[PDB]
Amino acid sequence: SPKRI
Amino acid sequence: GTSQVINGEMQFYARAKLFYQEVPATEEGMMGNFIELSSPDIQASQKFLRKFVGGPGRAGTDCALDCGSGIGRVSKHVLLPVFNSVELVDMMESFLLEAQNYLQVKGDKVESYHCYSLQEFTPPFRRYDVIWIQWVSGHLTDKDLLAFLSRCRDGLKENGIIILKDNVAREGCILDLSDSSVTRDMDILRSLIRKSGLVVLGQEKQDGFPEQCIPVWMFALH
Ligand SMILES: Nc1ncnc2c1ncn2[C@@H]1O[C@H](CSCC[C@H](N)C(=O)O)[C@@H](O)[C@H]1O
Repeated sequence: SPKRI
Repeated sequence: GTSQVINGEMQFYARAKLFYQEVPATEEGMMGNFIELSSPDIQASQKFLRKFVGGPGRAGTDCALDCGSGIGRVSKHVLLPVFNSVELVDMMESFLLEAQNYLQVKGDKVESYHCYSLQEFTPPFRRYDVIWIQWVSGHLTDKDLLAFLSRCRDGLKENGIIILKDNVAREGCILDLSDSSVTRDMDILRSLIRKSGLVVLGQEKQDGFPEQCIPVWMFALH
């Protein structure tokens, strides 16, 4: 998934 | 005693399985904390894919492989509208079972559901026009990613390509203990691609994502 950072 | 828990590789893979055992088999589950980014992700993938398929010297459109598919979000939204058939590979039987429901509208165009960890998977020889690898490369160790990319090259039909899409760190390689994944920097990722024997045909940074997110990149490889 996307991540922050 | 501690001989298994201190095997970092073994724990890296084991902890990732334990994470996905508790992820719902839904688009939100696939997207983690970022379901609102599925739409810009898809649009960017559509725009990138179309530059490398169709017509002279460019990849065909008969068959694609969706690696680390989960329930098949990329297959539904990106691949199936372009390819005559697709196959999925994922380590989670749970997700591949749900994929049969999620992809039902085109269920007859999903030729196989391959339940394997990628580090144990050999893409069928010269079967695919495109092999799509999204948000799973960070779940392989460097040695396993290198070897998997090399095997993927042998999964390609003439003029076929691999499309890799993932998070790319500013510097280093950064472990996320929560889902047991790493984020690689550009230099490290490009080095692994090179060492696998692949060459970069094109690349593009994902637009429309929050400034706080790790950058996301697409690469077309062969
Ligand atoms: N070592 C491994 N081998 C195969 N699949 C793996 C894996 N590690 C993680 N996965 C799978 O990688 C997926 C990450 S979630 C992203 C799913 C999909 N690529 C999408 O873009 O929507 C999950 O389905 C998970 O089960």
